[PDB]
Amino acid sequence: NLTLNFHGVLRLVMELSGEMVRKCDPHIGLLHRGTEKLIEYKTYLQALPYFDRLDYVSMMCNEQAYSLAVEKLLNIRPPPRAQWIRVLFGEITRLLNHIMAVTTHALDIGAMTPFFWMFEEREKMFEFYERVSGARMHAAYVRPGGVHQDLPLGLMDDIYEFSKNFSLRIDELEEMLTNNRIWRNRTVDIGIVTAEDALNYGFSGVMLRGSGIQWDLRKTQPYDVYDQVEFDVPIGSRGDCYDRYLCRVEEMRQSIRIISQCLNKMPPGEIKVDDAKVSPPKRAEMKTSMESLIHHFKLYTEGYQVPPGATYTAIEAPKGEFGVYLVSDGSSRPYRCKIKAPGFAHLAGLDKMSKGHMLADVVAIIGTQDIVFGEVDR
Amino acid sequence: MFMINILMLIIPILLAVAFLTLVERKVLGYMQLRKGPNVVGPYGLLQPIADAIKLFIKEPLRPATSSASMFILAPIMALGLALTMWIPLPMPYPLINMNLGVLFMLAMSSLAVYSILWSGWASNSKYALIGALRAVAQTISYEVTLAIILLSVLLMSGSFTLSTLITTQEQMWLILPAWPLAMMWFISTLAETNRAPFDLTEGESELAGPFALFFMAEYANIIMMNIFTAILFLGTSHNPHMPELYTINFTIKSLLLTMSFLWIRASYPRFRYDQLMHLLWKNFLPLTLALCMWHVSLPILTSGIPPQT
Amino acid sequence: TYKYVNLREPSMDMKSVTDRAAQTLLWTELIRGLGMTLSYLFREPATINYPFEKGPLSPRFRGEHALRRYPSGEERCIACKLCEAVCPAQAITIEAEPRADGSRRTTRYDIDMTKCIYCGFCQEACPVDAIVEGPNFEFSTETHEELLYNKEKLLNNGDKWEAEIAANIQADYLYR
Amino acid sequence: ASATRFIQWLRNWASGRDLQAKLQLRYQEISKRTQPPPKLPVGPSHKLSNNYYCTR
Amino acid sequence: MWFEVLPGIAVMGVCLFIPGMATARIHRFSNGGKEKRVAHYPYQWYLMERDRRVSGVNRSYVSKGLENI
Amino acid sequence: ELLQVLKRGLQQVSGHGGLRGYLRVLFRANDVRVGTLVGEDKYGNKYYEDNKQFFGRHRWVIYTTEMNGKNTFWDVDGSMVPPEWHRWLHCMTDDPPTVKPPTARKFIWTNHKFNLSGTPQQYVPYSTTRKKIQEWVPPSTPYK
Amino acid sequence: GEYVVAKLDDLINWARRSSLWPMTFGLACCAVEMMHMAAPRYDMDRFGVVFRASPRQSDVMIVAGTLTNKMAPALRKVYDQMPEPRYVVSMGSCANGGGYYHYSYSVVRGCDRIVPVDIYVPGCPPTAEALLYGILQLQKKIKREKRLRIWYRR
Ligand SMILES: CCCCCCCCCCCCCCCCCC(=O)OC[C@H](COP(=O)(O)OCCN)OC(=O)CCCCCCCCCCCCCCCCC
Ligand SMILES: CCCCCCCCCCCCO[C@@H]1O[C@H](CO)[C@@H](O[C@H]2O[C@H](CO)[C@@H](O)[C@H](O)[C@H]2O)[C@H](O)[C@H]1O
Ligand code: SF4
Ligand code: SF4
Ligand code: SF4
Repeated sequence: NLTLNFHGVLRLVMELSGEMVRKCDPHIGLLHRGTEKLIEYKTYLQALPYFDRLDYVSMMCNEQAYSLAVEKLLNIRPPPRAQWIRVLFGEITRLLNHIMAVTTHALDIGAMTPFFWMFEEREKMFEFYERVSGARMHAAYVRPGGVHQDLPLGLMDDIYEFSKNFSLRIDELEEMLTNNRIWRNRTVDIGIVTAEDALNYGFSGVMLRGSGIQWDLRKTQPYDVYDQVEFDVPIGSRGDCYDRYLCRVEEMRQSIRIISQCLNKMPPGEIKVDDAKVSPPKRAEMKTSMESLIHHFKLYTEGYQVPPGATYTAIEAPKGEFGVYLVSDGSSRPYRCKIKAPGFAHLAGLDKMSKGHMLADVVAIIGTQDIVFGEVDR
Repeated sequence: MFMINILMLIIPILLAVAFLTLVERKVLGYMQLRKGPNVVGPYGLLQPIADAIKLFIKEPLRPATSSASMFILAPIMALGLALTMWIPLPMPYPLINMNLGVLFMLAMSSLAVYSILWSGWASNSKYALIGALRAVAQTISYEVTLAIILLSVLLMSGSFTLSTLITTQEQMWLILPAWPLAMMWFISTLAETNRAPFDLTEGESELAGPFALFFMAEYANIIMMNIFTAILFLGTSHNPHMPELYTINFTIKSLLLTMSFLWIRASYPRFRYDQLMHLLWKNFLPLTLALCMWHVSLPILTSGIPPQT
Repeated sequence: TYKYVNLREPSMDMKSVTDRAAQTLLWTELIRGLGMTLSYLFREPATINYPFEKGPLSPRFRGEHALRRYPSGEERCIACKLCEAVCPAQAITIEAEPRADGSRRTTRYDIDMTKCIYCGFCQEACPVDAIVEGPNFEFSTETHEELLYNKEKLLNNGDKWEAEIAANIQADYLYR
Repeated sequence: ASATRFIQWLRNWASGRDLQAKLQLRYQEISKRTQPPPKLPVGPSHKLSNNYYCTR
Repeated sequence: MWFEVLPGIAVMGVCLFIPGMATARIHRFSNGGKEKRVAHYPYQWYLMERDRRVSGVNRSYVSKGLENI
Repeated sequence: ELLQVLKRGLQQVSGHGGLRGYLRVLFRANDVRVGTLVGEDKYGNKYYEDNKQFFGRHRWVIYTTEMNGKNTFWDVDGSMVPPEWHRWLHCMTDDPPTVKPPTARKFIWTNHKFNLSGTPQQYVPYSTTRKKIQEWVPPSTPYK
Repeated sequence: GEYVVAKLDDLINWARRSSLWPMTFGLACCAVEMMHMAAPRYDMDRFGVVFRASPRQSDVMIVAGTLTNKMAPALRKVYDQMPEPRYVVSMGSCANGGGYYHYSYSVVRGCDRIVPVDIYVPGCPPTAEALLYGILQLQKKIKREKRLRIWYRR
């Protein structure tokens, strides 16, 4: 038993017998930054930017999950236009994540070219982030109550122009990998997980669907306007790395299908709840109306109070079920905020999934779980 | 006059290797929708010089080596052997005209594995020695097919003289009667030089002056394999009164084969170690043995046995 | 609604079996992959010639901070400390007193740019458009201390960048 | 968009796709970087009567 | 554009062209403007040694025709 | 078209005013494209556009060789772009300052400065507030 | 004797800044923007900056993300193993001074407590262009070195 001591940074303590992996012991905490404790010293608005920085590949999806939880405790709802923007940018965020997941998974096992092609596509999607929020990544754009600002004029046309060509970029990626015998040798029958083991080990997202489980929170527990768009849920059959890769590629195509509907069905109206005890008033109103200035002053200093209570809220994030257990004590700062990161349970399953495989397969299995250590360590 | 001739081989080889590093970075760049080096000199033409100077004035960090003698031997062996592989190459005239030139090249390349072995012994580390032993096991395995494929081809040539391959391909390239062997020959060179998708020393390890010398040796070998592939399978017609016409056509084929190494590196993922061993022992070797049998029989049954000389 | 990504039975007739045999022995899918990277070789690259060319940005871009003035030259900041209260990173430190003319003005206005998360919450909170994130993003330094901005530094940034900052605010204030 | 006809044919054939119809580089199809000013709508609570906060 | 890769390819091409061109030219210069004699077998070596004696100047590449008859 | 491609390459030498001007932009900017001169700022930077080029390469600047007393023939820096052209160069707007000049203010810097880090002009932080506790000063006349 | 030394500094300075091989500590978010600077739009390789190099061949360490207390000893170990000349670029607020986690019990308040830093790139994250500006600034810093001039005045 040869012992070896070695997204973020990971420490793998492994035991090998020849080529085989007897035990994988992930040692994490290398990016633990006490986010959950820091949030207890923030107002609800001040805590929002911490959620950009968990799964820092799916920023607005994390924002959405936190906003929905706070909206639930506030007993308000965001306006319909904000909900459509949140689904629109939620799916753009899904594309950002699967590009990162699929091409870096490919790059880690030597297939480096698709990374460069598809990161030019990510670069254009960062522009959409920056045009609505002024930041390429940590937008802090989706907030409890809706979104911070309305889409700039001309943005939806440019998203249409981008989406019209994307599936061809997916086709090119498939031409590199899908039928490649070398790619299939690295993924087929690697890291098989049974449907029953997947549920008991706490897996979610593609880690469940690759094994045939028919589960997607956007279909079964829909949020915002996901019940108003049409899409299919990709389902695997072998529960291995290859089927999960195919599930991710097909999910990108379905995201384009959703994005197309969001662009066409985008309604008019306001974009944050018309309730100035939760969402700040417009700047022009703040500068003319006494009530607006008082509410602006209080929302940016004390923040809004949230009725006491606890909620577990979850979304189908690109990496799987992402949730928060959010406890309010009635004040304007959360009492406790436990973040449920899907990668946490997935990485805990690495030892189980690596059994009977070789050292290089551990690289494929970590890649097929889509691990970002910002969400794993928090 | 001969010492002039030696230098007209050695110095250009090292120059070609230097600028292969530029060509590799730019070809890979453009296949990746980017440009690669284009700032350091016009079109990056000074990038190899900057890299070479930078490497040679870098701090030479020697960890506690187990054997000082073997720490110096391995790069000297690697570079000296790489340069030696070129002296029988007919371009169209060899520097040394060897009766058994093909065997000499076979004999010399089989010693190239010692520099891997000695560098693991010199690394003073258990994990580096283990990585070196995996590389050796890969290298010697693909030596098996290369030697058998080479023998199969020479049954059509009739000689171990490299310049006879030119005569053999006067009417037609050997790739036509022997493309199944050319296919496995070409893949074998990639795995032999530990090139992608067989770059497992880099892949497995991922999970100054002396470094540069090992790199130059490796890249000198990559060009030489592809020169050898061009002579073996894409023979250039030689006109004795205009030998430079051979050299130009010869050079173009060699450059194109060398860039196909680059093209391949940009296109595929990496093999698993056991998977590239299976590729050799369970796929190439069975088929090379059958084709060796076939190529022994074919000249006899067609009445196409080549002349001894 | 769902679909199967990989639920197919290969045809076992002789023509289909020979097609798979030809692919295995003649490496056809691998040759097809080489066609794709070859096609990219002859595509115009996506690289821009930085710093002679720049990546596109919008008026909302959150960059280096700056303190602004009214057209008269009076400071806009009135030391309300709303920016300091909202700052998620506690990157703002403010002190104030009545100025010699009786005006409500700051005597300290520091932003620790290495605490700051460039979230833009301060420019949303400001009631008078005094603190903004400007369009500059090329201000890296050789020392840590150079990134601990005091009021003088921030006012100079305002005087340095106001021409662009005023134009950007003009383009986006109707969205605020 | 400036590739010669021979090069366009070569890369289309090598990829097996008509790449010119879906270029990954952007040209004039994108929206102007100066836009007319917006006039954003107001929400349902922007009313002068029948709008007491205790009802919403 | 892709043709900006050619300069580096051109430098490599010229570098790989020099050894073959130089070897050929050095052979002609050293062998009276002819190809270097190839002697792989004893018969060829014997003729070359005979030619060196016949030349009268101890050079195998200096030929003698019917003017010595 | 192989001939037409070479003609355009030759036209770029003429477009940059001869071989010397062609080689100067090649070695300063690693790019020999000829564009339309949009304008020039007071520091000597020149601004070009070519809308046949793809988004991102359709606008560029050729930096001056001398700015605020610094030799910038080889040492160009992104911070050398003054704010009024910065908006146009980064495509925050479509209007160059020649067409839509910035609003004039008396306190706006007349002279732009580039990044001064690592020079004697670098910023050095300090506390901008005055001393808070005043010490008692003993009398200067003895009377113990 | 003095003209020669100045020219030899220029040569070695040119070679080192023209051939800057980075080791990236992709610790967190900022590593994503580093990947974008490698991606085609910016293509750091076109400046002579190789996409990835092992520490033993590295000239510059880019600290791209939050440095936790748990990770600090490992980051110092990698830095000590770099052959010289070696430079450190601190990228983003976390590495600069702790950023948004500055008050955390588990976070190093700036990577310059562990290693000497040559360049600080502000932002959360800095844009890929902002990182590239930082890298070019480091190149200018190397260009100002006068190692042989100081050596011969010793
Ligand atoms: C008339 C009677 C005549 C008698 C003689 C008749 C013989 C002719 C018919 C037989 C033809 C034999 C073909 C020889 C090529 C070798 C075939 C081969 O071994 O491929 C199979 C190998 C493994 O295939 P796999 O699908 O993974 O699994 C099968 C094993 N269980 O798969 C591989 O090897 C994959 C290749 C790995 C390398 C990938 C990287 C490069 C690929 C592109 C290279 C382009 C081609 C290069 C050409 C070079 C030219 C110099
Ligand atoms: C191939 C042709 C090259 C022609 C150019 C010839 C120029 C000769 C002058 C070389 C100058 C080398 O410059 C010097 O290199 C060594 C690396 O070995 C660096 O490193 C050295 O200095 C540091 C301290 O400064 C030491 O801790 C370190 O152990 C030591 O190796 C120096 O930081 C650098 O100042
Ligand atoms: S941008 Fe955010 S973190 Fe930075 S000073 Fe403003 S409010 Fe604070
Ligand atoms: S900058 Fe604005 S928010 Fe901050 S103290 Fe001054 S006036 Fe108040
Ligand atoms: S500086 Fe900002 S973007 Fe970078 S790692 Fe820290 S939180 Fe993430």
